[PDB]
Amino acid sequence: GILKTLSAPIILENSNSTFTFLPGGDNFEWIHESIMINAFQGNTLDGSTNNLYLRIYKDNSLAFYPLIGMNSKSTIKSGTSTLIFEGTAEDISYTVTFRLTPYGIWFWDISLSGNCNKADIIYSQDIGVGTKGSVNSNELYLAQYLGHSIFQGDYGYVICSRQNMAQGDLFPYLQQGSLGIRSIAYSTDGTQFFGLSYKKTNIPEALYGDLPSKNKQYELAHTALQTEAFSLSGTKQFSFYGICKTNHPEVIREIEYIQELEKAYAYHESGEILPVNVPTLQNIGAPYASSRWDAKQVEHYFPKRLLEEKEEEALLSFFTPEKSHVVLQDKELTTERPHGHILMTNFDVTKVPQGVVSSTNYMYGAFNCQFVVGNTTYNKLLSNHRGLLNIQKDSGQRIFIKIGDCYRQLTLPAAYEMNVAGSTWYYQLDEDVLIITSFAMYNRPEIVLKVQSLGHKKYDFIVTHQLTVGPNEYENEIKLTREGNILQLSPTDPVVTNHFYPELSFRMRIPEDCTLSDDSIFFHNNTTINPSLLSIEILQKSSFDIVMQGFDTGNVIPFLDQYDYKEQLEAYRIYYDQLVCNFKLSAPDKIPLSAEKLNAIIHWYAHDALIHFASPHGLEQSGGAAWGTRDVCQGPIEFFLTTGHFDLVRHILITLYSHQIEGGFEWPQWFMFDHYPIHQEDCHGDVVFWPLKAISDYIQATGDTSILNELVDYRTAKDALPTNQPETILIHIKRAVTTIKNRYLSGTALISYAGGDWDDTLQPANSELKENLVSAWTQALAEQTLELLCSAIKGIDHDFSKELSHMANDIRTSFYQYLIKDGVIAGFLYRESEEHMKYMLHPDDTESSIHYRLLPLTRSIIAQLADFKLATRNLEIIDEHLACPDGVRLMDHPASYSGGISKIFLRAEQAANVGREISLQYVHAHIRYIEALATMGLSKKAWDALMRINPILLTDYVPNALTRQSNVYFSSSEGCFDDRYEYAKNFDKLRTGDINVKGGWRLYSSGPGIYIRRIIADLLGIRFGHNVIHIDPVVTKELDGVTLQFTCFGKTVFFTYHVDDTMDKHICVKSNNNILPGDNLNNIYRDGGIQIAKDVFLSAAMSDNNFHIYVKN
Ligand SMILES: [Ca+2]
Repeated sequence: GILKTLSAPIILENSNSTFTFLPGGDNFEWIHESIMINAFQGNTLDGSTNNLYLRIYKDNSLAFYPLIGMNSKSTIKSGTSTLIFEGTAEDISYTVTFRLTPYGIWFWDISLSGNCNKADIIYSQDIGVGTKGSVNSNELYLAQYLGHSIFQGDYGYVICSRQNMAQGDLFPYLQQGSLGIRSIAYSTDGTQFFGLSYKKTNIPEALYGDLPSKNKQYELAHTALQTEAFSLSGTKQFSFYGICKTNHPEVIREIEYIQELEKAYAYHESGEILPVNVPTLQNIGAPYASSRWDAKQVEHYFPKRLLEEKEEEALLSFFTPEKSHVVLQDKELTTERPHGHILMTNFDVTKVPQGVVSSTNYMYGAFNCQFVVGNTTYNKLLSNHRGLLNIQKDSGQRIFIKIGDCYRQLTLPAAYEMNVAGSTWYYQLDEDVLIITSFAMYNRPEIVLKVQSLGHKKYDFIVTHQLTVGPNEYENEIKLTREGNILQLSPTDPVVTNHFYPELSFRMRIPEDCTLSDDSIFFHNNTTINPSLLSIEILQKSSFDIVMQGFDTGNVIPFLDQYDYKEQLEAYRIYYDQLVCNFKLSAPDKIPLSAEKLNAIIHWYAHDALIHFASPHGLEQSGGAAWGTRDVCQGPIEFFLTTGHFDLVRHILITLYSHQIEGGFEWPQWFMFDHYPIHQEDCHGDVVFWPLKAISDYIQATGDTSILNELVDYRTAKDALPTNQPETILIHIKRAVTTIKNRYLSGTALISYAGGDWDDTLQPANSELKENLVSAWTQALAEQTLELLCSAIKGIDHDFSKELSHMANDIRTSFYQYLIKDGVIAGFLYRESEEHMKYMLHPDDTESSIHYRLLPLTRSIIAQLADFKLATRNLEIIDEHLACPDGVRLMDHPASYSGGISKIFLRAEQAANVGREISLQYVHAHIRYIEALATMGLSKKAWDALMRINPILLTDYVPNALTRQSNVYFSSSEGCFDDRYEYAKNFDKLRTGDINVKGGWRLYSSGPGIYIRRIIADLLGIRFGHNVIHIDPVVTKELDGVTLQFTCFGKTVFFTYHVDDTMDKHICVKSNNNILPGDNLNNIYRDGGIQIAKDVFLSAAMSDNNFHIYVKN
């Protein structure tokens, strides 16, 4: 069987514009030249995100009615460039006329007829303003670069928007406004129009009041306009309009195109405008959200609760002894970003895995999005989650339940419980609880949905599935066959998947008594519209399940007879315990809260890190799939080195070196690590150092110099294919080091900035910046890396090792010679020649508002490159200029913003949204601050810094932080500033905590893996070396008497901390009162810890496994 693909049946065309609509008149794709104007495509059940609303005001009520789309119940006629909606709302007759002109200009002409005392209209339009590929790839990211300017025109507010991130080399533009009626209020973001409360009510919050008339630059670009209120006694007519320009290189300064708009407004189509049939939903009600639970209910279902978060006495979230995190309904209605989770199948932790199965889900009834096997972009069964507020609620697997006469879609539950193995939703119904579970199977490529009525009451259900079978919905036909209760789905020939994973298929085991259809069952006349919405109707059951299987290589296995969550939960618990070497902090008295938070979060961060590594995608950042070259070298390698997964790291490193690029001999920015030959051959200037640093760290930890002799291929730049001309890794390293020599600025060993550094928003805006900038951070990283490489290679290739020592010395010399003035390391040097040099991000740059950069200050400490006196100064600088209650910031003032055009840095000057790196508290960099503090032995600061970015009970620790999902990593902390100008003007509020801050994108980051390393390796001080253990704690008095359980060289040991500032020596380690012999570690800033031989350590542990660590902090 072949499932057809959805094509929008209403197609309007004019000149260079094609605007398509679904049969109810919902926007599908609005394209002008090569720019997509809407942000979200409509779907056949929800409609689209845009609308026009008529509101009617009475003495005892306010009412609101959509005039367009499938929910208006409007009749429709179309022409070649015109669409006419007709209907009535209460006693008012309306017609809406959509006109697409030849001028990249459209109109919504509204005519109202009847009698009423007071009414208004609200125009509502979600906007993308990018290429189709950019919009579909990440609407959130696109919106961050869409800068809005607000003006007063002839008819009140007009909204002009410029896309600041280049789209096919163009900077596209929109203008929206009203004609013939005043727009007296406006808004620009979805969170302002729909509100968080939508996630429960399904009603846009703005419809009960007046728009705020503020421009919020966030991630849901969404234009709304509210008309003046009016009376009707007869017929009244007015319009909204839009203008799209594909290229607007200047910044916006005023309302433009006034003459074109006037001409366009006179345009009408000559053709006949004829009726079309509108399929209508039948017995489908509004969505169903659970009622909230009270205290007794919560206590009954969750009698054992830890780390409880309460606001105004309402419980918002908590953790359980079974290592779950539970979120109550009220918390979702306060968090701007939706609570969610990623499930992933276990794999063999000695090798880089392939074919890992993953699924995503969210609290508001998205039970299974983006089901994948291996590649998270291409090897996909179910569509990706999009947006934030679940206005479009079709993606993946969704559930309708019949309540009264109507099927109603499940949305927001009373509670949502997450475990590394699965998610559970609790919906309170009238005298029953429906429990929905979505969970991963252990040792099998499967995700399981289970539905169960707690009272064993029967219901009717429809479970919908937005299939892709390939990278995207609505792109290609799908093969579907059935044998009994088993469905098999596989891609048709044109799909890219089909080419590199020709045996890829999925299977679903469905319930015995169900019926299968597409969306036809939702409609009064049974018309199929979307043929790839796979709908399963299940009648009168009190429970059922759906089991999903993924096979990238065709290794089809039978279904089990029984699918039990509890057994998977126990097996995943053990798997994660082993991953973190049975980490557990304990004390005889009450454990300190910081230890309690670590015990609660560590497996969550291990799960996040494991996803980042093996199935790369996030909640917001659903498009990943590849390894970032610098990223795999950080989060995953640091996590695995910390925990002793050395075989895994070796394989990672071999894989990584095989992706080095022939001819250039640097690495791509990112690459697929599976059979898809896809990479980004253009890279930042820091990227080349990471694989060099990582191999060195591995060699130092393990002694495994054999890796250097492995024969490994390269990849071609344009094609990403193997060259089949392998060389030893040692020679890979030599070629990479040659590229580094070639970066020297003439007469120096200063490394040119080239494509940029760690901060992806700081790409140079022109070629001269590319050649003549030097990043002090890059310079420092280069010194660190070449020294590590020197040591790693010393016993293998004497000469190469000597040359690395000299290069490192030269680089170190240039760092001290050029990049430091008045004791302050400059962020950058701009050098045309010895005669023409200037600092940036240094106090000497008196023309700039930016005088200090974090990165060089931490990197120079971590590398032990900064001498003691300089390092001390770096810390004073951080404290005075960079330290905030929500963490340390990246620079002491924001980057330039002047309407979206770049002068020095690219994305930093283009982002209209205060978020991500632009927030200046990008949590990954704060984690490196912690690594620097640990290097200096500064325990009080280091532990305080660890807690400032720990999501558990964050709002109690950082009083100006807004609450966020407590069991997942957050990537950034951003002040609640509506735009870049207010951010620059009141930046100092961040220092003092006089503005609230909120969390950024979730889960997918190097952050979790590196945080884990800070905890274990740098603070608790347990590190592994070649046949040695290093014990080097940086702990506060609070850890006195606390014990760590940790598995070392396969043996579980217990490390008890005694913190004694009066001791003679810096550290002493005892077991059964015997002092362990060892040698002192090297550290230029403080007394180092101790290195103990593996055999001595293990021999001691066999006798008595409780090691006592006496340390003077
Ligand atoms: Ca104590």
